[PDB]
Amino acid sequence: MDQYVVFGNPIGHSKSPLIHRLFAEQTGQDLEYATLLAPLDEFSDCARGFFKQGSGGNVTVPFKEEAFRLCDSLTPRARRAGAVNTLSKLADGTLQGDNTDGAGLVRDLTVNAGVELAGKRILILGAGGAVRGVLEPILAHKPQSLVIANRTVEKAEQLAREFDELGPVVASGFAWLQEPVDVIINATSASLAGELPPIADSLVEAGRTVCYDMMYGKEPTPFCQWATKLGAAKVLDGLGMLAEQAAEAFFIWRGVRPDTAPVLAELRRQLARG
Repeated sequence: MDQYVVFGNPIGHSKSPLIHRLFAEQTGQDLEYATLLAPLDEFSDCARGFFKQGSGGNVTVPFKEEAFRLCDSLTPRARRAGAVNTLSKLADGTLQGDNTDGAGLVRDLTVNAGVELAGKRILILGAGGAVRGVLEPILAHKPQSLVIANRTVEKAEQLAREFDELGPVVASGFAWLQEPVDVIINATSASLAGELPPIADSLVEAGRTVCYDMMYGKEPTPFCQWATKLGAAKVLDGLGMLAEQAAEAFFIWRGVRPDTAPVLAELRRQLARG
């Protein structure tokens, strides 16, 4: 039977085994999915050990960059992302890395939440691997503009440089942002601890601007609270992205697309329990 894991640390409370087990039941796939705790400094060793017999695995933060360096081959979107969240063993025994995070984000935004991206003004906050992993699929939807803003503008400038040829992406310091936009995407890890950037209230036009946090928790994130208080038209966290990036990985592995809606329904029911 084919074996899959989620690599992580800590990984005890992972939702991924439930998610992929439900996918597998839905789509009649004969596989097992478990957690694999990797010591924070021994990820590559753990992955090599697993892939002696294993078929694939998801890779969680903080291991996505190391996974990018470990792979024998990379998909084009993983190459552009500089980060791998999905590992697959090929028939010749080599290890291939993909990145489904961007696909998951844009699918959740456009299909699940019905948010239009084409012709719109998009702002993304941050400039790490989280941003690099989603720029390409956002630009593929042909926005009017995609602004990257970050604490240190040089990191944003470097990202804009890498994706310049793919669309109207530009970097900006926060001091220049004031006009409302259509969509604000938060990609800053530090924001969970309250380090929000110095963004103006005016970026949110009440009843128009959509705010999407790539982060999620049981409770609304600081960014989500900020957006809600300003009357954003829709306020979302990263739960749908989690489900959709997983579904995309499942498809990469198995060649069938599972239905995420009843899986998200179960995840939300469990969150409601609290």
